[PDB]
Amino acid sequence: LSRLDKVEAEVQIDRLITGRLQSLQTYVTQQLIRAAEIRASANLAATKM
Amino acid sequence: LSRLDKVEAEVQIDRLITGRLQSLQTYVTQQLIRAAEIRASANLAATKM
Amino acid sequence: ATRFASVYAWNRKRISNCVADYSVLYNSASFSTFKCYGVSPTKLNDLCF
Amino acid sequence: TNVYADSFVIRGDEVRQIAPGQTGKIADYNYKLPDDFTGCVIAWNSNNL
Repeated sequence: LSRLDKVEAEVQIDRLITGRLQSLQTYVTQQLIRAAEIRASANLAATKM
Repeated sequence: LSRLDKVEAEVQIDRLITGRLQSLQTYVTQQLIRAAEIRASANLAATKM
Repeated sequence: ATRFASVYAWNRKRISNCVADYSVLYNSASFSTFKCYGVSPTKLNDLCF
Repeated sequence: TNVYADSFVIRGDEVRQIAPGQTGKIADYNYKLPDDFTGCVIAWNSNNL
């Protein structure tokens, strides 16, 4: 922001949006899968209890 | 399509292609995880039956 | 300067330890082209190199 | 729904300075076209006029 202006600062910020949104989406996908794994483990633990 | 002709129009259309592919892929990933959860639930239900 | 260097022997000078003002240079009359990369012409008055 | 026609005269060197989102004295001090501009810029040399 402190170097460019809107017309092209937006061009760069859009690249950063793409990158960071992709990273956060990957993290959330991994967390969903891991949470499903933990759900299976907790169901097993409850059955064992 | 009704405003931009070909070369300057594809530059914008591909943006929608990327966005909507990302959205549809997110939807399909969520559905895969949810269907795995329902698979586990159905297996439990069949065992209970 | 009275004489600009030849491209065959282009001249180079270094600027350090001073306070600048690029607004007066950007808007001055004689300048046919004043174009920047990686920084905006209006923004130069708020960075410190 | 409506069209706006803006008419003026300018130096030939300065016809490079009228494009939307562009920078320069004729833009920031006389007549600025926004980033959301949708239209057409038209110009022609006018010696005899």
